[PDB]
Amino acid sequence: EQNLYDVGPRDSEGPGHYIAISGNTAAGKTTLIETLAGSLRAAGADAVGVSERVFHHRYLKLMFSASADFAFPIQLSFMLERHLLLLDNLVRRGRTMVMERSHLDDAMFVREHVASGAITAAQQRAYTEVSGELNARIPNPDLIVLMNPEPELSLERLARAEAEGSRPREFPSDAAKRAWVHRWYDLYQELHDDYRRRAVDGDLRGTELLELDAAASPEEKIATVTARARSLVVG
Amino acid sequence: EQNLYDVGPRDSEGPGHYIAISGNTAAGKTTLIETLAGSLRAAGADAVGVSERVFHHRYLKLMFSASADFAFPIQLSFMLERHLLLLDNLVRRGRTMVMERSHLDDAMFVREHVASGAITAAQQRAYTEVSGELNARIPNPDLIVLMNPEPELSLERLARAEAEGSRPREFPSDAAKRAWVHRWYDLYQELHDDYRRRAVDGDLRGTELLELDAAASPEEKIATVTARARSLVVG
Ligand SMILES: Nc1ccn([C@@H]2S[C@H](CO)[C@@H](O)[C@H]2O)c(=O)n1
Ligand SMILES: Nc1ccn([C@@H]2S[C@H](CO)[C@@H](O)[C@H]2O)c(=O)n1
Repeated sequence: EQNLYDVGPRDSEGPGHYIAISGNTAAGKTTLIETLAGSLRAAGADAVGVSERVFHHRYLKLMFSASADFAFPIQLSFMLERHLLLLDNLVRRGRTMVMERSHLDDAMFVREHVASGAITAAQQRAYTEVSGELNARIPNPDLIVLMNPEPELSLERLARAEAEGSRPREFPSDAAKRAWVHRWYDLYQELHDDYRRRAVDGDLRGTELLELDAAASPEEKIATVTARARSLVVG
Repeated sequence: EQNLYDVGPRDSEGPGHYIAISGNTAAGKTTLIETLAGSLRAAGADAVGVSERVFHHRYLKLMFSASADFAFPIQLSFMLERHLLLLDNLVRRGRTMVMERSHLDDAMFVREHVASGAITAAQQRAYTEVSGELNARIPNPDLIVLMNPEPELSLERLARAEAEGSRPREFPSDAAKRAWVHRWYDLYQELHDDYRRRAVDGDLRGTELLELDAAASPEEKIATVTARARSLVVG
């Protein structure tokens, strides 16, 4: 439907535009992603919204129920599938991608599993060497939107989704779900501090970093993001 | 149908049995794989035959039409998807797997792309470090069957399959198809010499290496492989 896996020739030169949300969106931001992509299509871009549920491996549950065995290959899978989707749609085909998560944020999830002992130091070093080669072939996002919901909100949304059958219970216990969500939130607070430095005198000079007002209603929030993304659409 | 992606608990201890074909099966060996798996099910094993067409990424054609960009991530994908399939079905769930290709043979296909310049030396080093960590978690196959068809036969089978629509044209030209098939055949002749040494005083002590009589009819060939695989089935 979104033609994400078309190996035919480009039907346009250069890469498209790359917009990414960054935060602990453990319950997803699918309405925001899809609405934003739709607003870019209205402006005339070939725009696709890509939630993480496009990248979840069929074995996803095992990264949380059998972490010592599956967290390393499943983390490799997130990185790799995201890489290939961007390399084809954004770079090769010049499309506009609105991502729930950029290629810059996957390493944080490896760091979590390393601190728990599910991924070894040697596995992490191998991941880092492949990640460095892959990320060197993908442009930085053009617009990064920092949105880290608080863990209690993430968990309330997840609990409702699991109860209503709209997503499977992917964790092995209620406590494990809460603990991963809190660990990711804590890491994302540090990651976002890093982003504010990166954007000013690190490798994200050249990227627009957008921070929201957490007290702003949702409606002021999509409107703010939409305005900045529409600056990129070339008719 | 084959329940390859079941994240539920094991329904059996220890890993299952691991049988692999090794050779330039560019047109596939799907009848042999499926027949052999069926013979092991008859003997009472939970056996699955896995052809490479289970692992072909949706972007497969780009590794041959845009090799300089896609050969590295697509090779990572072959390794990773094969790893996860084995880690779940063979190791975690103790099933018996009859593979068209084992995890030991993927590195040869990276070597091909390195010699053509499609994969850089630095990309290959990163691949090798991840491959070493992944392969350390997968048992050696128990029975390896050397079958390297000659390139003219591979190409005759491929040409017929493409003409009849039973598989897409995955190469960008007739000449590129012939050249990859010949490069793989040549590498496999060297790989099979290596196997004969590995099995006797390298890391495949402990594995049964089966070599066929290339002059033997197909029927003597499935019968020979079936006899040796059935030595492994525990009722
Ligand atoms: N590299 C990654 C990216 C995402 N996730 C999980 S997958 C699930 C998305 O629906 C949600 O739990 C994310 O936090 C992950 O574990 N590792
Ligand atoms: N690591 C690998 C494994 C397999 N193949 C190709 S994929 C196709 C199978 O139908 C056939 O062409 C194989 O030779 C590959 O390129 N790299």
